[PDB]
Amino acid sequence: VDNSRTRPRVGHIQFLACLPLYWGLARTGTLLDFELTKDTPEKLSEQLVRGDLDIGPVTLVEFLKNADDLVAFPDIAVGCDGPVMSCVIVSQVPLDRLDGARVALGSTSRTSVRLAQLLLSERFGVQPDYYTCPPDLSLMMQEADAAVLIGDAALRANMIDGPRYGLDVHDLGALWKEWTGLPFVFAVWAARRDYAEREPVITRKVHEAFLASRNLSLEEVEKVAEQAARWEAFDEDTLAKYFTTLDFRFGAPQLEAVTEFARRVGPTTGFPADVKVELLKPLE
Amino acid sequence: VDNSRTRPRVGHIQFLACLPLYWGLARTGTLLDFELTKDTPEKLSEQLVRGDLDIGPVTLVEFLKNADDLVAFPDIAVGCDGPVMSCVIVSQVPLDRLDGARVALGSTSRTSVRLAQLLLSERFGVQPDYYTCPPDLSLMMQEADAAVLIGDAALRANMIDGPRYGLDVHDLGALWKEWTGLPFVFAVWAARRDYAEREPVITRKVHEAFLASRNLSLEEVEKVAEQAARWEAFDEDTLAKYFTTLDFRFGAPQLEAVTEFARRVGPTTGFPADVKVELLKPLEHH
Ligand SMILES: C=C(O[C@@H]1C=C(C(=O)O)C=C[C@H]1O)C(=O)O
Ligand SMILES: C=C(O[C@@H]1C=C(C(=O)O)C=C[C@H]1O)C(=O)O
Repeated sequence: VDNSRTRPRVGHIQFLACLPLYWGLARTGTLLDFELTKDTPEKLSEQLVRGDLDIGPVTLVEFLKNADDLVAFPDIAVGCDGPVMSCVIVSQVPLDRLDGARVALGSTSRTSVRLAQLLLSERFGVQPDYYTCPPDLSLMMQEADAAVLIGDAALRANMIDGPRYGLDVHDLGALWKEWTGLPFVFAVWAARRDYAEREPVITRKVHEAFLASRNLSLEEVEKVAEQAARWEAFDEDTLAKYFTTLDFRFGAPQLEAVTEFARRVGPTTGFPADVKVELLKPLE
Repeated sequence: VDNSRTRPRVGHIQFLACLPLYWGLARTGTLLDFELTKDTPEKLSEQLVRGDLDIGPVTLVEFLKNADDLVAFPDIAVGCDGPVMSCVIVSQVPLDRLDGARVALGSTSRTSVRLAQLLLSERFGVQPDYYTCPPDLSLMMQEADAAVLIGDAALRANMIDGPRYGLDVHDLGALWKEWTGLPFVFAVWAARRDYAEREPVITRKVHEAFLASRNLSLEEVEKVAEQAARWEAFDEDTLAKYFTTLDFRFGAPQLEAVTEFARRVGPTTGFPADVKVELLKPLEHH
């Protein structure tokens, strides 16, 4: 019987937001210590929660709903301080005209949808008739007055589709910053608690490899954008701006934002307003 | 509509035999120009043939059965010149006692099983009662006199299980070399013909990236083995020996071996004995 140690099963978001990180994981050879799974953020969160992955990215709302069973990695996340560029509301009308109007939500999102609902309700005071559908701006603009998008589709609406067709594109990160002054965190990295307790060293090494790969990707952001631009409708300058506008930090100022967002949406989303976020503790 | 160009869909064998190549694809950043799929060699061959992949590894028999629709990459393959270490016959008896005996074959193989049958029949003159079962050396040795294994399971039988339990392990690469003097090629890399003709430059760039990634993996074989040993029952020295015993070349001497193997098995395996292997042509420069 082969009872040798097994690589951690690690998730990775397929969107452009984590393409630089994938570059870093490959350049550092870290990928060869992982058994990697690429998918959308809602699927990767489902897999980690049910046990098909050991470590991976988790959209913030789903982490908070499972905070007792997950331990978040410090100092890396998918966030913003101001505009995030790839989490948007695309609207054919001013936001204050969306009361009772139909608004399409993308099923790939869990956190951005709730943030958009929080802003429209508590900041702008409109209660749209929401419905969820696959991310497809052209279809959404035919059936609804506004749509919430994330990932490459939102980035495409922001940088290309919106300007071409004269559609308003509201940046969810900017709207939150205007409303609260705070940065925002859309996804964190976490280990299953049972895996973190069974394999403390592998969990710590995976954490440190993510930080090393993240740091390298920010040093080589221009290389990453030049290569990625060859496969996208976005050009090199647009990708480099996107990669540098994203905020991958996860320290005290970012946890402050998570705390307040959880407090405002918890009682209407399925977790306590004062939910505890457990961070992976470093070695003494 | 997003009509931008799309990355080639590229397969990659999950076995240890192609782990150094995976290291090179990652270190060179080539992976970020691929949409990669990792799987077993028989699944990756099915996907490429049916159109779920554009470029990828193909076990030799399946390539030969689809040679009209595939274009093989020159100068890279999975092969040997002598022992391959990870394609074996594990037997409790001398091979010449296998006539009418039970021999278990692993369904993960297409080329190694036919090579083992060719050797047992045409070199040793025995006609075993073959049957297929999942790769499980302990189970196979309980129900049969011999078993054919590939991949990590065969390497495990060769380096660990065989010596521990006193079982003979015959290297299919060595047996072929003894019989013919020739090296052997178990798998090649190929593009779908329709993809190669639709995207000639992406195809060429994928080919060149594989050669660059292969070259780097042989330069850094010790690094690769040291890292991989932490996740395997094999130690660093065993993996480094394995990675350097494998032969990743695919030039004239290796095509000579493919030609002769195809001639001996073609008419009983599903392709002409003189099947034509089309290689990706290099660009002429004026
Ligand atoms: C920055 C982004 O935020 C995303 C928003 C998420 C959500 O709303 O559930 C999930 C993953 C994040 O990557 C993006 O998708 O580009
Ligand atoms: C070198 C090897 O040869 C393998 C043999 C093949 C087959 O028999 O179908 C397929 C892929 C090769 O990787 C190995 O198993 O490691």
